[PDB]
Amino acid sequence: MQIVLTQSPALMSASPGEKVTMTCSASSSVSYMYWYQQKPRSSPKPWIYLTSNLASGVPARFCGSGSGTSYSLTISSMEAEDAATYYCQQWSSNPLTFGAGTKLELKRADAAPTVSIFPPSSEQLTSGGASVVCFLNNFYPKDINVKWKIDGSERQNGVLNSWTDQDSKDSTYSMSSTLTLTKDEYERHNSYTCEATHKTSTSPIVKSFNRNEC
Amino acid sequence: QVQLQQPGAELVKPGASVKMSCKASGYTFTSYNMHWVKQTPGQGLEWIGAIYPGNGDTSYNQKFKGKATLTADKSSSTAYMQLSSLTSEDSAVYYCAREGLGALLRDLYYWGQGTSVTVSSAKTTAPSVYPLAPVCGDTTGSSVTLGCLVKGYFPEPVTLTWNSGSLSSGVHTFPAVLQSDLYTLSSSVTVTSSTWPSQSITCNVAHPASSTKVDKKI
Amino acid sequence: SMDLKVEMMAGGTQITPLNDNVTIFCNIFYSQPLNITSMGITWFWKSLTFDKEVKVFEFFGDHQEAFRPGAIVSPWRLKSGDASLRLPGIQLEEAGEYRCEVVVTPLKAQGTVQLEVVASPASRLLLDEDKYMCESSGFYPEAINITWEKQTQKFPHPIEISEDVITGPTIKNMDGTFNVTSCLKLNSSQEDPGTVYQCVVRHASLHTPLRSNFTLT
Ligand SMILES: *[C@@H]1O[C@H](CO)[C@@H](O[C@@H]2O[C@H](CO)[C@@H](O)[C@H](O)[C@H]2NC(C)=O)[C@H](O)[C@H]1NC(C)=O
Ligand SMILES: *[C@@H]1O[C@H](CO[C@@H]2O[C@@H](C)[C@@H](O)[C@@H](O)[C@@H]2O)[C@@H](O)[C@H](O)[C@H]1NC(C)=O
Repeated sequence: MQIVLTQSPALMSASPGEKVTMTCSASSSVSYMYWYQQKPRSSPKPWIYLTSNLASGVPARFCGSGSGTSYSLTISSMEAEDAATYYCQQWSSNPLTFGAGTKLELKRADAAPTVSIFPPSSEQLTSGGASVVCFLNNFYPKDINVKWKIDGSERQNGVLNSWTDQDSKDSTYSMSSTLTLTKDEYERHNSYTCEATHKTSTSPIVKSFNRNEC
Repeated sequence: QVQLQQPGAELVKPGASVKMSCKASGYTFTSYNMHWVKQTPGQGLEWIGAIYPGNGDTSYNQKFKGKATLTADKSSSTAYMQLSSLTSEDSAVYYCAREGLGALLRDLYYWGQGTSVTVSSAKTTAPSVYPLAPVCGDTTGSSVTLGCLVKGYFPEPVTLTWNSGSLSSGVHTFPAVLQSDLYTLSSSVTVTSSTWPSQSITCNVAHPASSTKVDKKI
Repeated sequence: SMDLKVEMMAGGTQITPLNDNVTIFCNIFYSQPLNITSMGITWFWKSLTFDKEVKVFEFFGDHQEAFRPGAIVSPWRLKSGDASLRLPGIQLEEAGEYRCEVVVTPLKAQGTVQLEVVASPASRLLLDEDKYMCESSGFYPEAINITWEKQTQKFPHPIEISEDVITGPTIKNMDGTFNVTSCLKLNSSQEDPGTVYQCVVRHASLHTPLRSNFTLT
């Protein structure tokens, strides 16, 4: 009888001042639910215990409630410092379990990414390898789709991506998409394209270049 | 006052074992349950188990039986967790946590800073540092985005700055990703096209583990 | 209805020292011979502040389960009808109302008791016309009455000294425990020869005052 905790939604956006509500659904009844808050690069902090009691130091804007299999954590008025991941946890039966957590981020106006593509450097090429890099900066929301095309044909093998955390100053996100090949395959084709499809437009942002053209 | 000290990190070989320590202080070590929690980006927070230093009673998560073993040394108020024959799946941060009593029974109130465990064969490797610049060095409009690609290094971390720290605005340094058992990282920076490529930008990369320290003019 | 009964500490309250191994009493009384395997015992703890109850221990006839680390009810004693709950090294936050629920299907019975956790004062007398400082430390609860008294050969009956004595504020420590220090200024010129003085500490954890002897010299 392992009790599974399902936190929804997985990701939430709240503008400063808005009311926030995140839930935790348990597979079977639970006596009490506990909540923890965790920000990047630091350990989680007890936030709520016994379903509704706030841990010392927690702002009164937070409120926890629930019964049986349904619980929630609320924030009457969102604040920047509240952006973090919240996890629920129970231990009415073994094993003690945690929900997958709800990542709460700051909400802001949509922003299209500024995209730029870069070709392999001569140094790397000299060693037999080729990495094409694509930067997608200051966009919002974080959800985005990047597609690599070699001579017009999509390419999925050999792509590595990485994102930054929501920006502290302007709440945007940046992403880096790298396509790595061997110098020999790289030289077998001519055009390299980075296509970014994002909520801000039905049409994708397209950046690309042709080999040897300079 | 209640404090739980954990070493920052551990680099371990696959197949090997490791003992995580957790120095407890500020309270009666033998009167509270000490728990261990696993955290890897992929599976959030996972409970490993708990031990009551005082009579040694333990409670384990079925998924870790045979993998983890919690022990305690009362004389030194230290909790220990051993992971046997590691694999990359064991790479993660392992937290130490004290369970309260009374209104806080079954609540993990105090947490250690966690010990980041990396399971790997890779040997120290210096990074290759490549410049990122538009295909023909053309600029369009008021600015231009240039970059720095730090590829193939072990172990973490490296430090990247621009113009020796002088240039900090318009910069984005991305989280390292594991590429073929070695780490790869990049940083993008936007500057005025008014002076580039006329005047170059410098990418400073430092990798302590290999004592390498490179400066790349773009 | 009355074929199964439960009895807790007379008075309804048990007091125990911090870090001691307390035993919360619960006695069963059945009209038939007890067969532990067909019996169920459950202990609950309820906070006197948050008014929320939690299961602390459960006995399922042929096996137990502790939710509060170290908690136990010995089987070889349960046969004598002793369902008392043993809690190793109790802590300050464990004070509250405990409930013992007994089930001997189809009969059910229960009882509750108040547990108070206290810490005895550690009183230290030190010498700075003569400033004396009495520090009693590590005590719980907060309330604590420190006084001074003297017995002269003339009037050997202890009389309370309420002059030139300043009792400082009670400061809270990290481990939840408390502290307080009292100072008495004695002037040899005004005191009789061979007077016996003493710092007197009264506290809930003590059945009689904690005294500290001393004479000027
Ligand atoms: C309350 O009194 C205790 C008793 O002295 C203090 O704890 C002692 O502090 C001294 C010096 O700070 C140490 O040398 C002792 O080892 C401590 N243990 C003892 C003697 O109990 C405590 O510091 C006082 N509370 C506060 C507010 O500090
Ligand atoms: C409290 O009990 C201690 C011994 O009890 C035994 O060992 C402890 C660690 C627990 O496992 C308990 O279940 C065992 O029965 C004594 O050493 C100690 O003096 C006792 N008195 C105290 C500390 O108040």
